Amino acid sequence: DLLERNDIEVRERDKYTVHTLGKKKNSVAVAFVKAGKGDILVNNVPLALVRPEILRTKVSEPIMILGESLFKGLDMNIKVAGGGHVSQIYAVRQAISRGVLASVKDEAARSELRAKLVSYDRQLVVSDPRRCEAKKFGGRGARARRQKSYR
Amino acid sequence: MRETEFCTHIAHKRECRICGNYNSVYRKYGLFICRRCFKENAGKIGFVKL
Amino acid sequence: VRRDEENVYYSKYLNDCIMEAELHEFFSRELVDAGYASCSLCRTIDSICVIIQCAEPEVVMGDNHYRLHKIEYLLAGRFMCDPKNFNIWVDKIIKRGLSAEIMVDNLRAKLEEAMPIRRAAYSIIRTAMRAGAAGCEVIVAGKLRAQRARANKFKEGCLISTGHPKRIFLAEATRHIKMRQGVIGVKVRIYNPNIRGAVMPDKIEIGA
Amino acid sequence: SSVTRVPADVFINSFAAHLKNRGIIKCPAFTDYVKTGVSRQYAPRDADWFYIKAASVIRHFYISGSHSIGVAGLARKYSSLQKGKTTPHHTKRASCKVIRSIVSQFLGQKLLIAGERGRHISPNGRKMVEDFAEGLQ
Amino acid sequence: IPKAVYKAVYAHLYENASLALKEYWRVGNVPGITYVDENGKLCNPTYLHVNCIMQSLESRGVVKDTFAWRHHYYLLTEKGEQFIRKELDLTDDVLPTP
Amino acid sequence: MHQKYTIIVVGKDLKLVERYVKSIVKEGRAFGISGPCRAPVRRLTITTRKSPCGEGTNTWHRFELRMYKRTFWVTCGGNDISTILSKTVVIPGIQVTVEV
RNA sequence: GACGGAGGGGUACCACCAGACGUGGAGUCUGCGGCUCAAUCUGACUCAACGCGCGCACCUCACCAGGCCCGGACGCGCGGAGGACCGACAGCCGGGCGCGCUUUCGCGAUCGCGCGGGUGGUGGUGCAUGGCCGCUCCCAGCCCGUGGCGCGAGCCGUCUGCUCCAUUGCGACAACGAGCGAGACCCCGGCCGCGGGCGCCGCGGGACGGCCCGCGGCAGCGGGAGGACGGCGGGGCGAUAGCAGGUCUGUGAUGCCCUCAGACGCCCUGGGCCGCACGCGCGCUACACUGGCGGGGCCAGCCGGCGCCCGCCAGGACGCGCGGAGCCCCCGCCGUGGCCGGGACCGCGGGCUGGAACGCCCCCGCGCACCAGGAAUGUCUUGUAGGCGCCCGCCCCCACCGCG
Repeated sequence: DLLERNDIEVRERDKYTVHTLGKKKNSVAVAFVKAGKGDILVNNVPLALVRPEILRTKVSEPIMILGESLFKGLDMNIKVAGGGHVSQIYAVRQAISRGVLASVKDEAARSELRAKLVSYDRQLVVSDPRRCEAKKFGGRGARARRQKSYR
Repeated sequence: MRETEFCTHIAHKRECRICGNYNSVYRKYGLFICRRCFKENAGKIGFVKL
Repeated sequence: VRRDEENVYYSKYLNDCIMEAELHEFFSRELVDAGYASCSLCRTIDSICVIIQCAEPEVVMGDNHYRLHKIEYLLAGRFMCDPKNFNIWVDKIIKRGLSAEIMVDNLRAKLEEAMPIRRAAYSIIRTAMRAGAAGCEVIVAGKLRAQRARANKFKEGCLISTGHPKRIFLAEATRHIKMRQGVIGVKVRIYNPNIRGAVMPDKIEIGA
Repeated sequence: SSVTRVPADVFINSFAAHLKNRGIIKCPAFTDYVKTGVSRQYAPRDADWFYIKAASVIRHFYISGSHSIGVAGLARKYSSLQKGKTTPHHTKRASCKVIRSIVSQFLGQKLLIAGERGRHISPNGRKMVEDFAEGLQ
Repeated sequence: IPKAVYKAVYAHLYENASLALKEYWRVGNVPGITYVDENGKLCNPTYLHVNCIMQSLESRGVVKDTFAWRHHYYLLTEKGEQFIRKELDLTDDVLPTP
Repeated sequence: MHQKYTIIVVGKDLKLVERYVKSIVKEGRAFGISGPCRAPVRRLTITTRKSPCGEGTNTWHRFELRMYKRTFWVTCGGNDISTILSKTVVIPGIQVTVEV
């Protein structure tokens, strides 16, 4: 689950042109993109059917802003490990956006496509830096501290 | 006789190497060093800070 | 890919580390006259090599190297290893003044010779300064000829106090010299900016 | 593949009716009045729960494929918190016997085959699971 | 306390020129010292017995001990080497192996 | 003959272990010695109260012994690798072990 | 120097604004005082005592009621190898142990005694001490050489200007050059290369208030950007001078006093430390519907074994080489009722661990307060608070604790 070398272990070859990584809150998604019919699969499951039923629109959000026709013609195999459900829904939208953009690459269309995503939602194509802080002695919380009995 | 009244086993008698103290053996990695005894000998074991 | 977690090898390395620290203490106790500073184990395949950094090798060697021979078999017996396979190689350490552990030993002897605390401390300071320490500090604490406890610190030159460089550039040695009235603990701190291996982070060498 | 295309819950409920209709498993009816998991307190109120658990356990063994997961591992998949104590609640594994009974029926049925360590789904059972999945689609 | 146990301690002292001892309770008696009983197999002298003999030798000064990490570290003295030679019926020709 | 001999280097200090790695790779490079397989670091940790007594706000000293282990794969004659062990630079306090 | 209910500057969620989330109320867990005791071993009491001195059936364990020896070395005067000493069967006493007694067989200086001298002691005195830590101080301050000023104590440097997280800088200046602390450093994290790879793990880069615009001799300041990352990201280290802070019960650290074979040595059995009219400090679980209860989905990380069969679980047997959360989401149900909220108590019973329960686990009962907590008070600014799991430390078993 922790950044293990298990990219090809799920699927052997299959001409996966790209192997993007999207990471949010200790959750990493390796997304493999090849020419397809517009199918996207996450954890060997249809992308539309995702566990947080409320957050199932967040996963499909990059497809909507970029356009279905641009997405059509791509097949993506995404494997998410680490982290938790909401971060895994944030990681896959980031992985999908980065991987679809990789097909355009250094093109002027990519610069527009990166800007198009960055305008609807910035950090959709940019990793979120926030990470958990450590517990410090004298407090149950990272910054919280024990109640002072006297004074 | 004397032997039957001498060190009969009731439980393990475990001591910190260097201190001979039963309290706080700290055998987390089989290092039976006292909590206080360990701080004097940590550099020698090579244990280091951040 | 599949790995068993027994990894007994990590335990083996750790047990030797604890053994090295049992050696450090035993070397300091019996070989105080020798001027022993530090110990390490080569721990070769089947054989034990201990290299001891020490002020004088001959005193540790002994007539016909007999003293070393007894020590090699005492350690071999204690650590349940082949007698004689254990070999200690004593290394004279040059720049004796820089090695704090030799200097607490010298100061402790002077204090037991009843040298005045200022006289004994100043003698240790000059030897370290001649060996090139940028700063030498000796602190003597306890009941100095009084029933009340003082803490006279004698220091000369520049000595750093905090930071990771304290680990690299400061040799801090602690002794517990025993006097009739009561224990007098002495700390000798010696700081060398030029230790060859590393440079002071703060110092900027600049150029012409 | 197939069992994924149909939502997991819409497959398990339909498969529960299928595994009661085809006569697969056959509830022990001695475990019918028992509560799965030391963790819970009031026992299943479904009354067809054995069939839901049976269809869920085959669906797990199908997605496991050659992983060949054990019965204790399946019990840790039905682990919940033991709530109702002043001491803070912690996760507690499900009853091993219930799952052991379910896996035993599948081995006799040959829906699941025995393997080194834990048992895994047999090809004959996989055929039933995927045809049902595609049929729901 | 048996005389043969005393003999083995002296025999170990010429053989190793030293001895290491630990605590009062017996863990395999003292591992590393062995004597043979006439109708007995190779046997270990008890930690209690070895402690008594070596301490008696130490007061006279047969051995000098340093205590580190819960272990005595006896080293044979010159006076002790003379004593061990009389004890084992040895001569000035014999020198301790180390 | 031709067996596989597993060398494992266990060292507390990273720079010391990296030096052993350089010598082992260099001596066996001709013998097809494998590149270093770095083990997940064993960050054995003891956290103890700084005070001998219980007085003061409880403070904690966080001590971490990191052990770095490199596994080496060489397939060749046994006699050569026995000599290869002598050839590689000896680092004091660092251990090597060969398992067939 | 210290203090000021003196002035002027600052500065901090250990301080407040603005908000959050609590304690105090209750039931429990667990310390502390008081009480009772055979003993309830003690340390310490504002911050800087009170889940603190790293998990008390025995051991720990220092306390109480019985008991057992030497583990009193060594050296001298004396005695002594056919008896210095030392062992015991059976009964008898004694929880008990030739422990002793009756008794009548063993053994061999393993030496006895007196004296001198030890070896010990969780025994005292932390206000005799070392060492270590806590606190002043989440401070930014401390100081030297040479010169100047005063009889001097003591000043100047070391600044009543500005700036900064900060003697952090700049502009000055009877001061002129330094040093320590601050910064740098170190560990970690996030991002990008390169090399390796049983396993993600080795070596480097990147960010500097650099750019842009305003404002500022300046030091900087406010924005705008680009950029994983923006202006102390979180930790480690920690000046100077002290405290008569704490630890002699961590220590072959230790002065001195006590003890020192009817032992304060070291063990052995039993019992306490865990009692409890009560007062108080951490915590924990609740007071419900944003909830409880049933199935189903299923998600980690410090870091990490499993299978099969039986048992209601708890747990067991027999094997082998391995492996993973709650919350939340989804569908039902109860439905404002101290109710199915809550789970305190208490009666059988089933397990476990150990030598032994009084320890723990579990099954059917049983169904306490509490319907939101007065006067007070505490912690906290982003992956933070809070909610929610999980691991480890000590450990036979055991966490409402600590550290992660």
